[PDB]
Amino acid sequence: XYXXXYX
Amino acid sequence: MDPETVRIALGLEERTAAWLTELDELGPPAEPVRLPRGEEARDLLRRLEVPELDAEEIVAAAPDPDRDPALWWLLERTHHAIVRHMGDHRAKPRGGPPLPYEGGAAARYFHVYVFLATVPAVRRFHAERGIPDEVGWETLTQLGELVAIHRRKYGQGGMNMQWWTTYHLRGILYRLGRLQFSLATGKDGTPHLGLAVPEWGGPLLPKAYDESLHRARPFFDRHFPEHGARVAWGSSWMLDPQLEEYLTEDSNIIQLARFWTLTDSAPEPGNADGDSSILEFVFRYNGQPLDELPQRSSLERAVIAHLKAGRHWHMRTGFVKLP
Ligand SMILES: CC(C)(COP(=O)(O)OP(=O)(O)OC[C@H]1O[C@@H](n2cnc3c(N)ncnc32)[C@H](O)[C@@H]1OP(=O)(O)O)[C@@H](O)C(=O)NCCC(=O)NCCS
Ligand SMILES: *[C@@H]1O[C@H](CO)[C@@H](O)[C@H](O)[C@H]1NC(=O)CCCCCCCCC
Ligand SMILES: *[C@@H]1O[C@H](CO)[C@@H](O)[C@H](O)[C@H]1NC(C)=O
Ligand SMILES: *[C@H]1O[C@H](CO)[C@@H](O)[C@H](O)[C@@H]1O
Repeated sequence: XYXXXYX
Repeated sequence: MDPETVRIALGLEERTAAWLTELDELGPPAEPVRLPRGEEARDLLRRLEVPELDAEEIVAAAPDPDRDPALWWLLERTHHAIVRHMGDHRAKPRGGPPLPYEGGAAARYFHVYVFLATVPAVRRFHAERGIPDEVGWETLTQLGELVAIHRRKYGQGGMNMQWWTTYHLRGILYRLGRLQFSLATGKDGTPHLGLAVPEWGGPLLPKAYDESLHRARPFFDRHFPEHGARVAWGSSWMLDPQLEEYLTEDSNIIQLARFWTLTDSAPEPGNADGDSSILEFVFRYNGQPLDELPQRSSLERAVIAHLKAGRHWHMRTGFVKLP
């Protein structure tokens, strides 16, 4: 993880 | 300037080329990009709760179209790529890449300049939607928090959560007290409100949480009546029932998670995905060996102990009906 979103 | 020249000048990796092409084809914005300078900038930064140390640095390093042409090109188009989706929650949150720190303070604070340059457009959107000034400002103050987070995490000034600020800047997320709510839809297109918890504002007291929940429907039904959500949806390490092993009854997270109805399957024990989420939020983890991490709070000890035991934390997803 470590990235975010939300897609 | 051309996208390939920008890419090479800023030291951007080749994968960004597609983005840069999109931006090149999009072009500069109709309203030309304007950065606030000097005391105008200090006052705006202050209003946005950016700490004084960072604000002073942001103002000092503000880039210039002539000296920083590649950076400036990207600033205009990145601003444009955001405002073209004003009010549009169906578009993906693309804030653009972080700039390599070899470009200095202007590169480190790039997305702060994007945010600053975009404040007038989102505040116009706020007014058209009849959003109260204090709600609009309170929402945008998360910039200060995210700037402060970068410094704690990495040790110098910056703001590398630009994917997240696309929500504030498109006018699709609002802080309503302790909690934030975003215009969202599920996979089947049914409207809901996405819930998020800013770091700043103190503990998640039940009374504070409750007040925010009470504010959600009246706010969105007034200003976004076409939306019509009935339910809030959250995905978080905080919804992981495994926390009950380690946190006591006076834990705010434990008391509040009890209201939630989890909708995902019990995760595979070996799925290590939620680890990076809990590590980010509890420690602002940046690759340091687990032994060096602080152990002052019950949660800090819990995250590490669980990991040391060969076990994993999971992001869980659920909903609460809006009052
Ligand atoms: C949201 C937040 C304010 C909740 O704090 P809270 O209301 O104090 O939560 P609890 O009452 O459940 O805390 C239980 C214990 O864990 C500690 N704790 C809670 N959140 C913590 C965090 N992010 N980092 C370190 N310790 C934390 C508390 O200090 C408390 O310790 P104690 O038992 O030694 O007194 C806090 O976790 C936070 O700021 N997190 C960052 C934002 C975040 O996680 N957002 C959502 C991501 S999906
Ligand atoms: C996701 O990341 C951004 C940037 O780091 C943060 O600002 C958000 O706060 C994070 N999202 C998250 O907050 C989801 C929260 C769902 C909450 C579920 C209810 C909790 C009740 C205990
Ligand atoms: C992230 O995206 C999904 C799918 O569109 C949505 O269900 C969820 O609520 C979104 N989260 C936020 C915080 O908007
Ligand atoms: C989810 O997938 C999108 C594209 O589908 C990526 O941009 C994102 O980084 C994450 O992998």
